[PDB]
Amino acid sequence: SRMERVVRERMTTQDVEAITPQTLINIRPVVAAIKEFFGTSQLSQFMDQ
Amino acid sequence: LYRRVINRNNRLKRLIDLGAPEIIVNNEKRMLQESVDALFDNGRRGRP
Amino acid sequence: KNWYVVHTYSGYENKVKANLEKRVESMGMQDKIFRVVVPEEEETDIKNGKKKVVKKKVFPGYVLVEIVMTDDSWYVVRNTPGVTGFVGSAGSGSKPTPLLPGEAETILKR
Amino acid sequence: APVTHIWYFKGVPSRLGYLLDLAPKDLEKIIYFAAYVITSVDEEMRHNELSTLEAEMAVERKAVEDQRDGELEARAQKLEADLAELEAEGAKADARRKVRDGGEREMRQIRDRAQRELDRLEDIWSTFTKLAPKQLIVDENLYRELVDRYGEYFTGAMGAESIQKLIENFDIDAEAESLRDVIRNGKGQKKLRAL
RNA sequence: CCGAAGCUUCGGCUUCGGCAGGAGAGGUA
DNA sequence: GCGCATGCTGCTCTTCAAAGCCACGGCGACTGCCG
DNA sequence: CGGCAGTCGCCGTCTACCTCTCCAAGAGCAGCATGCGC
Repeated sequence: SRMERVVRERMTTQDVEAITPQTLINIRPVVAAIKEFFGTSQLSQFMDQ
Repeated sequence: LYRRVINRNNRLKRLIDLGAPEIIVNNEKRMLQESVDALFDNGRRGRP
Repeated sequence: KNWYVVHTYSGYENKVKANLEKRVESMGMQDKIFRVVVPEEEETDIKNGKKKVVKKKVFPGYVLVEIVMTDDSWYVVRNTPGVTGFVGSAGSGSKPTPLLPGEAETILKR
Repeated sequence: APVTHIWYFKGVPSRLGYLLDLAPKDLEKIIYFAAYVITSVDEEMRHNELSTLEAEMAVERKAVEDQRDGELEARAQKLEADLAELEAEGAKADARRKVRDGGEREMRQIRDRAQRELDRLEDIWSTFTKLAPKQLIVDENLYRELVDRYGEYFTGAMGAESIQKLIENFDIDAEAESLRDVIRNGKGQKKLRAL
């Protein structure tokens, strides 16, 4: 959803005929969410061995 | 919280000693008041 | 038609001006907004002859913007990637207060 | 610029509001730049200028009436002329009935505009006759008008600099004996508020 | 305050070197 | 050979937006609401 | 005016000890550095 908001907001400030799917998409929010869940979270717990 | 207070105070001083319109000065004064309020007690009014 | 004020973050006045001038037409409203003016002046300084003219914005953080008032103009000039709000909102911000003729003229006359 | 300590205004209760006799919402509005307040009012100069101000106000009253009747005479001129020249030559006067309703609503358009102006003047005058200190006033328009026409005699602003003035111009003894007088002979809930 | 090194009259003197806060999860009595 | 213009890298800010998620008891002001 | 009852915010909710992990990142502004042109 964060990436979708970014692409919607940036689709109206660039010039047409130079817009490609690779220039509208930002990966940083998705990787940030993944690495924030698998680290500092209350449900992904240190395993006891 | 000290850095925020100092930054707002410096911006307010420079804008006052420049001949700014009343709306902008009022906005800066409101923002300085909020910063000091957050310094003394954070979360009492509004959001933390 | 009045002159209003907008509040950007810090250093993003010229990027808010650019994005707004682009979204004037790209979006679809060429008769609502009219003129965007980022107040600017000069600064006397030289380095043994070579000049610099520091970009001392006479109002760091604000961008006056001539605009009419509807319910789609507010939307476009409030979601621009950079603006923070409509400085002037004195009371639930239900109708931003416009800049006063005099002050607007003496700011533009610089 | 002066600021206000949070402990003495956002508490339970509000000690600043108890000292100044102001509701906490009113204090929050004044402090955070959302409404005005009247610090002082020179009543001697609002006494030895009364009938003179009333005469100038009657001058503007008459001038607004003259404007109204001027353009009412010229609108009825245009009307009368065009309507009597083309009073539905041949057919039924459905065009002159459409412009009958439209001309009656044009007369009542300029009439409600002159009524609106009469109301503006009436309220301006009333407020300038009922202006006591520590009275909150909203709506920038009205304030600006009062400060343009009757600029002097009345002083006030918003922010903590305007609360410093209220605190500075405060008399502890008079209010203290007033509260003791209220507690001495009183009942209901005003006694509880005084306590 | 501690360590290293010099003078040391044995009281000490001099040089250099060196830090320690928050949030979350699980457990024992 | 000298003067013009544009690009490597330290280096220093910057943070209004807005949808999100939803015990229990005691106490005291308060505030719109009904009469 | 005068009562009035819901309501909304703020206060509080045992002690001592052990082990582990994680704690701002993207945007922008100079200070020269060098290639190229006449």
